[PDB]
Amino acid sequence: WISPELIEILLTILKAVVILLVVVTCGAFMSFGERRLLGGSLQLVADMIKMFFKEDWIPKFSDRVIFTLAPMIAFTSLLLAFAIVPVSPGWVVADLNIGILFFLMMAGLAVYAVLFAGWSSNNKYSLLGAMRASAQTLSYEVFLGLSLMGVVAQAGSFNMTDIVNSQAHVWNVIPQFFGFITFAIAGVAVCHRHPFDQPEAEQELADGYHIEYSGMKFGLFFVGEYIGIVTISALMVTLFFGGWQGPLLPPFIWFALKTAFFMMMFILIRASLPRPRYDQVMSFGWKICLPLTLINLLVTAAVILWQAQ
Amino acid sequence: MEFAFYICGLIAILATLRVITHTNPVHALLYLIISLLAISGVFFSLGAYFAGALEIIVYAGAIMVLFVFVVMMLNLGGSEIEQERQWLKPQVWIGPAILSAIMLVVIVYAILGVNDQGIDGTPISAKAVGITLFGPYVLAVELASMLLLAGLVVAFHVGREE
Amino acid sequence: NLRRIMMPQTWKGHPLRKDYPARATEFSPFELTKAKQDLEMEALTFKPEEWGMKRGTNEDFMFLNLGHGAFRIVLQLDGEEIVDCVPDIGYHHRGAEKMGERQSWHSYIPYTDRIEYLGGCVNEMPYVLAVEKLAGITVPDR
Amino acid sequence: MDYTLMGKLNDMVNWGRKNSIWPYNFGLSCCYVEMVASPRQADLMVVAGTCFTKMAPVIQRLYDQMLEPKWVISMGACANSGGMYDIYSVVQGVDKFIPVDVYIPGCPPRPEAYMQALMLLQESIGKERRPLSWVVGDQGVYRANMQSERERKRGERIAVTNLRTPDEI
Amino acid sequence: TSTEVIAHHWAFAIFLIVAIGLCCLMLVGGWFLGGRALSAKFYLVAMFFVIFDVEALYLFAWSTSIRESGWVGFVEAAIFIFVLLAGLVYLVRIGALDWTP
Ligand SMILES: CCCCCCCCCCCCCCCCCC(=O)OC[C@H](COP(=O)(O)OCCN)OC(=O)CCCCCCCCCCCCCCCCC
Ligand SMILES: CCCCCCCCCCCCCCCCCC(=O)OC[C@H](COP(=O)(O)OCCN)OC(=O)CCCCCCCCCCCCCCCCC
Ligand SMILES: CCCCCCCCCCCCCCCCCCCC
Ligand SMILES: CCCCCCCCCCCCCCCCCCCC
Ligand code: SF4
Repeated sequence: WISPELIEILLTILKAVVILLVVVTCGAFMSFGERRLLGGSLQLVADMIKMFFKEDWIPKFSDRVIFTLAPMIAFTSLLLAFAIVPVSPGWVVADLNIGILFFLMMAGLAVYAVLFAGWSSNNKYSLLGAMRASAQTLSYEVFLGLSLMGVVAQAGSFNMTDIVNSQAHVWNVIPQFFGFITFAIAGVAVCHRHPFDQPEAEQELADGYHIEYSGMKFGLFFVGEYIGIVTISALMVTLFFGGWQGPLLPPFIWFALKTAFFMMMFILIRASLPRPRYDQVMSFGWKICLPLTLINLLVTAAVILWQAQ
Repeated sequence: MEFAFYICGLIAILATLRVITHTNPVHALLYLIISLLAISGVFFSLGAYFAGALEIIVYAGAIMVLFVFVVMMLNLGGSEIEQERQWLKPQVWIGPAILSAIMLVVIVYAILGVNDQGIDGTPISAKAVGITLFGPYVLAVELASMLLLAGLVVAFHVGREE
Repeated sequence: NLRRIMMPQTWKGHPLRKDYPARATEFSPFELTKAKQDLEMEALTFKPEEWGMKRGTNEDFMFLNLGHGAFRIVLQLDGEEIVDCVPDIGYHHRGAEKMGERQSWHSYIPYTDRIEYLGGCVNEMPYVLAVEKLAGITVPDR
Repeated sequence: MDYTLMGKLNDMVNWGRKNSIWPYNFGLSCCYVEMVASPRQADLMVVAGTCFTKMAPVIQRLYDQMLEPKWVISMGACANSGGMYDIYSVVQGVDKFIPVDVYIPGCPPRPEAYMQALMLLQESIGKERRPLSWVVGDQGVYRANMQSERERKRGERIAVTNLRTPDEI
Repeated sequence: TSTEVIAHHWAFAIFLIVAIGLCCLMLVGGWFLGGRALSAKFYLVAMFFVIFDVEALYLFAWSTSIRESGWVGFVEAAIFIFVLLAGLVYLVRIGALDWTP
């Protein structure tokens, strides 16, 4: 039962399992780091044990399937969106032809977490807060793809390995700078993170949709959000900062350093930058970021076609 | 790539069958999302990678979101139709079921007897679809932009509150 | 709208009357469950006539309850605009004046403290100044 | 020790509940502003202030919203017994209607008294017996009958002889 | 039919299966363990999202083959983007995208 093809198959399977486990544990450690900065592994073990052994109480007047289904979406959507990220040569889960399209599919499915949580939580204020949160994330998902499309236009493909190999000389943060800032804004807004933290806080008619979620469902929401930051940072690295490419260090060391830097940058962005109003946020999205992405794609295409002799 | 097609097609058929015979709107939309995921799996099994990507991105990820938005906004809590449940009464559904079954047998009889060497499953990339889209189908792109513009104007004129 | 502002509306007697017993009565679990039941469908059985409000549901006015201390205020909103509001108080009533009749002039001083608890000696000052007026005391300069 | 109504993992669960406690602080009165999560997620309720009769139902409702296991700390003389407010509008103690695990005297207590409450509750959870799952084992809780803190600290307290005279800062 | 391709397909399948199973098993363990005791602007925003997402998919298809489409494809996409931006400016100016009027 020994064959090198099978050895390659189980080796790639082990690589994918290791990537998955590192992503979940790294999101949990991000939860610890945000809780501490604003042993520790033993504290997270204690917290996880408490979520295990606390009773899980679904409300009597709530739909059980939707209520249970929303935390699975909030976890699995971006945790499966990580699967296209190449962390090292020979260390990618899937070398998809669609790639960044698969990230867009996972974000489009990810909006159902907030929608389903707000509907199943039988409360009018929670429902209105969920409508506000879903309107916000749709208002920023409307330009997430085009801010990505500048980079896709430069690389000429949707494959992440091809994007990284196209960043071999110059990293994409220099030409696709406006794509970079719009992608950072939209990736923060998709994960419902600061300054897009609580759209329900602008009105006493609205409450959080994480309310009435207790135990492992609340833990799933928390760890899914932190995993979302992890994969948004990793996609930002692979799309705009050369991925694993660096001068002297091993490639995974460079990728991990850039991902950790962007994770801590999102931490200080939460800690420092204040919260705008709801109408200000939606107006900023629809009126600034989408035209900026469209003009960025047009200018990128003109530059590409000009420099083709 | 054949197993994936057959299981995804069976899942899609079962999902829409549970869509049309369900009473809760959010449950029906959930089964509709499951059907769209299965149909995108069918697309990926055939090599239409761009089609499956757009099926999850747009159909299961934008239009179904609009449906869920409308459902949670109108707040359907059993407005005299859930408590009535007329579509599961045999005298209501038996007629259209036989009519649709007759149409299905006629269409399926037309499908069979056609020459068929099989779908190869070779991937048709988003590259080639983009080349065709902005090559021989330029006017389709511009007039589809005008079509979506018309839908935007109509839906704004009707659906705003005032 | 002449209704009760310290005690709940289902309260019997007027506590600052001299024949009202000052000290706390026996605790009843059944009255606690009754008051919890009254809190359960307070919003469902909300009549905006028992608060002095008007035009209750134009089909655009929304009635809400809200939550320096915790207190409720019922809000009438046209969209996001406040049309009327009635702050519901008395959730922090401690019977301080009735206690003033149950303590000596000396032993009432801690109760003066606990009114306006961010103030302390500021709240002591008017009470001891008034008692010194009653006693005919002129305090020295120190 | 006495209790009132395969072993290592029970201690691990008790430890996980011990060093991971999420409080829900109830405002009520002056004890809160001295001592300064949804009730579904919180597992410790800290009641710090007077139990007015108009908002004893609020306290009981937000206690019933919490989930098992749930512990209660009562801060201050008001929450302990009614304190100095034995008057018509005040419930004489939190423990008249919800069970209390730790009592903290003071009017108000210090913040370090709250921290000592947290320690006392921490060993209180640390040597208690709670069921592992809803289908396996005895479905009963067993709180430990701890030695009283005034019985334990009696010798050192009685041994005190001299204190600083009150004419200094 | 390369062994790298089938190995990556198996790795992707195991990734998805183990991830969904990890989430489901974690919720199963959370459930089993432990003892017991509106405005129309939301529609408008979602509808604008759907319309602009379909026009986004058009630009998605354009972006991956810009070099193969040449300058004529650039001109066509420029007309598309100008029409899209005119519709966006129209929605902004008529107050459709103004959340607080
Ligand atoms: C409660 C459970 C609900 C359902 C959960 C999901 C159900 C399915 C789980 C099992 C999946 C088994 C494995 C599927 C096949 C994986 C490999 C694959 O798709 O390969 C095909 C293709 C390869 O493309 P490429 O490598 O570029 O080209 C090779 C040239 N022939 O690659 C592709 O075509 C890749 C594109 C398809 C990727 C699909 C990924 C799963 C999508 C479902 C996400 C669910 C999110 C959470 C729930 C949402 C709301 C319900
Ligand atoms: C098992 C019994 C049922 C259990 C419950 C349901 C679970 C989900 C079952 C359906 C989805 C998985 C089907 C099995 C796929 C296994 C992978 C496979 O067949 O890959 C082949 C092919 C790879 O691509 P290709 O390069 O063309 O391959 C030839 C070699 N070069 O692959 C392809 O070309 C594309 C592969 C399919 C597309 C990706 C997966 C789509 C998943 C859709 C999920 C829909 C919702 C499911 C909800 C379940 C609960 C009700
Ligand atoms: C936040 C970072 C998330 C990373 C997820 C994937 C982790 C995979 C770990 C792979 C380690 C080995 C990489 C190949 C060898 C080159 C580097 C050697 C020194 C580490
Ligand atoms: C290959 C180099 C070409 C250089 C010249 C490019 C410009 C000339 C050709 C322009 C063609 C434009 C076609 C636009 C069609 C728009 C249809 C709109 C319908 C509503
Ligand atoms: S015990 Fe004293 S400090 Fe605490 S709430 Fe009562 S009066 Fe205020």
